[PDB]
Amino acid sequence: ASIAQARKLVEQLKMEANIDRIKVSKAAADLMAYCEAHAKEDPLLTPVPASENPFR
Amino acid sequence: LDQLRQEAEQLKNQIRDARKACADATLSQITNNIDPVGRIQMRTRRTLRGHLAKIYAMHWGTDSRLLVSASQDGKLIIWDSYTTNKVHAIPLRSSWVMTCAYAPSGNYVACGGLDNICSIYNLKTREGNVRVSRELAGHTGYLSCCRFLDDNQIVTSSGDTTCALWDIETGQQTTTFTGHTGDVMSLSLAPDTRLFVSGACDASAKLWDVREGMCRQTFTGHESDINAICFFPNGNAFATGSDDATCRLFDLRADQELMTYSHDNIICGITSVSFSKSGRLLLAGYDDFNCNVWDALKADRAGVLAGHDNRVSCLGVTDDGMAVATGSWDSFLKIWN
Amino acid sequence: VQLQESGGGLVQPGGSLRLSCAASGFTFSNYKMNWVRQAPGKGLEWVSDISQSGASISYTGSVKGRFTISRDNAKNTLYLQMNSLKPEDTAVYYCARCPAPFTRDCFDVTSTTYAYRGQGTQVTV
Amino acid sequence: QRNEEKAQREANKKIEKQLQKDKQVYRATHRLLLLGAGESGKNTIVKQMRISGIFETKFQVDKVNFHMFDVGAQRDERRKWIQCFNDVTAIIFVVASSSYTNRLQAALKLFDSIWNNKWLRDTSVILFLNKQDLLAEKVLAGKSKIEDYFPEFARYTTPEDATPEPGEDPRVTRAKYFIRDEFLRISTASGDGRHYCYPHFTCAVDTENIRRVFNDCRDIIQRMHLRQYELL
Amino acid sequence: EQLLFLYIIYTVGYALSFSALVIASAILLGFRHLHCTRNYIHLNLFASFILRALSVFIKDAALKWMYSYQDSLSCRLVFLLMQYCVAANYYWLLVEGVYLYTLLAFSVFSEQWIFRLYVSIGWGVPLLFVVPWGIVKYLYEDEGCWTRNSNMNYWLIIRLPILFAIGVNFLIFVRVICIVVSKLKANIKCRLAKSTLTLIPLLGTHEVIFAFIKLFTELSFTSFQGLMVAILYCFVNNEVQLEFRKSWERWRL
Repeated sequence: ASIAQARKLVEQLKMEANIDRIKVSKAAADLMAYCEAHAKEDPLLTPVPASENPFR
Repeated sequence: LDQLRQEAEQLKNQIRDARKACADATLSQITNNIDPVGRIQMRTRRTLRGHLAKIYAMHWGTDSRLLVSASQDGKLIIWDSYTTNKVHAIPLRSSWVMTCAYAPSGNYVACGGLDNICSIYNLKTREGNVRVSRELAGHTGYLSCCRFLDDNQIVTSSGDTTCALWDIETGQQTTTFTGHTGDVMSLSLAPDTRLFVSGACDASAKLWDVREGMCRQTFTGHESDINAICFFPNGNAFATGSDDATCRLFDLRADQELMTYSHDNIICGITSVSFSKSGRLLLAGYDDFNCNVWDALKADRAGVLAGHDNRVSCLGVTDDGMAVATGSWDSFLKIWN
Repeated sequence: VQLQESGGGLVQPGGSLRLSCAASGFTFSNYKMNWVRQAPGKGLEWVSDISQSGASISYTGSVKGRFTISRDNAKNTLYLQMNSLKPEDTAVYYCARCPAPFTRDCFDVTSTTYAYRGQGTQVTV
Repeated sequence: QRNEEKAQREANKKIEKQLQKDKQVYRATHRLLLLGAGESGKNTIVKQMRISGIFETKFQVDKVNFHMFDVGAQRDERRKWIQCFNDVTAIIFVVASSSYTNRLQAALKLFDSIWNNKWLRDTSVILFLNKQDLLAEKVLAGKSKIEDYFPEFARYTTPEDATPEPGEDPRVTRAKYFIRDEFLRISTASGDGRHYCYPHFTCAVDTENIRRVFNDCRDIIQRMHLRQYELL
Repeated sequence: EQLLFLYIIYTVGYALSFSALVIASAILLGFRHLHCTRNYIHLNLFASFILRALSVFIKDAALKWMYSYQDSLSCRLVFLLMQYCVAANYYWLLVEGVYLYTLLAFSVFSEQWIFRLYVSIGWGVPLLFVVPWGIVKYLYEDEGCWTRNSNMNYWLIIRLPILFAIGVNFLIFVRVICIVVSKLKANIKCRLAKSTLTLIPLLGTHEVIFAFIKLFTELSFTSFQGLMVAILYCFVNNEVQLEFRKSWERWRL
């Protein structure tokens, strides 16, 4: 029924409306911090010596 | 019934206003001072041959050594990337395979496609011959993806607008996720397996709770379908690709888009996405036969892994971050370092 | 993505009326455009479409020479013009859009559950 | 480690000796997709050749392996699951001429959408028109009224190449040929010789339906080969 | 002066054909993408041209050195080698023709087995009459570097099979052109003319057409046949051009 679908849509929108949110700048800072912390633990980010990479 | 429409549109306006209120600064502005990563000129280091037709999906292994690939000639091949030697060959019943997965315990591999069915194979059979273990049925449309949680739980997405969770031991469904107006084309378990996000063919990506069988949020901002998705390594964000030739990043807490990757010369659609181990890079496959590495914190392109003669249809990265891999409709894989 | 029709109403046979489609959420120029309507007891049927710049047009045969299709990319709006309406014109008119930009093909527009298709507006004769 | 390496080499040798055998069978088989509207008599054709999300039918013409896949249990959103068939020999496309709200316009738009698709600018397409007798009945009784849904059917002139079957009413032949040219007005724009369209007329229970597709597959393969040599 | 001018013509012709063939073979072997049975047969043809050019240059070099060994067996062996090179080249042109005819015959075929059979019929078969000719000449006319033509009963052995192969190539040319004309008609003069010109160098049907001026045409053109085969199927080919464009675009990074 169209009424049932509309009611479900309204209920879902209401449920999503009551959602905790945080400042976007906080998310950007968190991502930057994570990227900086592991900046030295990704060979693709910085090539490793040929003795280490098994695909020499 | 109209009053329901007015209520829905008012709720949409409220959510949009809340998202705007939570929007004070952009990711680029916050990361406007970070150093550029420079030119990333990778180079092939292997090449695996043996697939007769186009490779449509591949998955890694938890040890970062083995991997499994699927082609539309009806074939699953498990390569040892170090020595490039075929370990197993499996003749599929349904030649139209559209996905594949590698169990975390390295004992099982699953696949599915236009037959609606998901099949489970056992790698460590007593006799050593790989045979079908359990067949999961219950969807009413091609299966667009699948992933493992453990040796007993498997989560699957389909072209019927519903994601389903299964108990492999019994073969019965345990949950059913619903709410997408379009086909779901991918999904990706969270690092801790608490949540999983799927993007569908309506420009909307929906975040779920794996236990309660309910929805949690809904992200929009794309102009067309969404073909790829993946969690950022920390689990607090994810990115996707759409046919509008753009890639975007959405933060779960922010409930809104953080940044968009686009360039004028790019007028084709993305088909795959993946992050690096450190989360400072972002790859993506285009139908122009070129991959591309986007600086996540700068949105500027940092390289290109040219070398495929046809559409890039899959991609992957090892857990340890040693070796990328890619398949393509040319029927060849390529390991990149 | 949003497609909201407006400008409908009631008109006696042989009259005239203009339909205005207001769109937002995407760059209008890059996308083809369509008009589709559904009548009681029948599934959706196609009517007309217009190219990106309007250089190419086409109509369903039964409507040829009666209506007119025009798009104002500068105002991201679409138009349909009504003249000499017969009794069979009673139906709702959906303002549609193709899935992918820059492409010549257009799939699924007349589908039962197309995603980028407005709610439609009613014209009665 | 030497023994393990030798065992791995032996396993790889066996796997490759099996894959070489497999490569010899996948090259001697043709993959054909069998499209067709719901009320197009599509299944009647399949029932003739034979005598879940996909139904597979295998047959052979003059010791040539054919692979025909029938779609089913899929939603009517085609623009994604259709790309899987960009590597097929030819996509059969059954239609009903008596379709003329009016399914014929829908078939026209769908065929145009297939034709102008990027992943399929190299996938040839066959064309059938499977409601010929129904069209003849609808035009004989005066119920055709094709002019109403097409402002240019009474001003059409029969082509000089008509080779009518016995007992064909000139009006019937003119109409049935008029239906064909509507689609061929599309299959001759932006063609560029990379892929082609093969119009035909056939009843739903015609035995020759296998022969026509066999011959068209032969022609497609020959044309592709000659285009590899730059002979065309 | 006629002999001098004929020499001047076909020496330069063979030199240019060899210079084009070396580059064509290098390009074909370079890109791994182009590896397919057709390109393997083409490469074998290129090798045959290279060997023929080398042999016809060694003949000139030996004549220059002796006129700047006659009684020795080495001269006879060199002559035999030249004859073998010629026969092998003609049969490899026949191989090209037969492969095209088989591909347009629309029949199933085992890839590896058929390729080995083609390699055998290409390089091996010429030994089945060259060796008989050599043994007969050694037994009965072992003198004058085997360059004399005392009896035609010994010349016919070499002569006939080449005529057979060229006739077969002419038949294949006829069939291919007939089918191309049918395809053109089913869906024109300039197109058929171009499609008929490009197919002569590969199949080498020119011999039947022609067989001072006669020598001029046969010598002048054939020395240039190698060059044209390289251009049509290595350089002007659309696949090779687009491969070059893509490779250059990649190297621009």
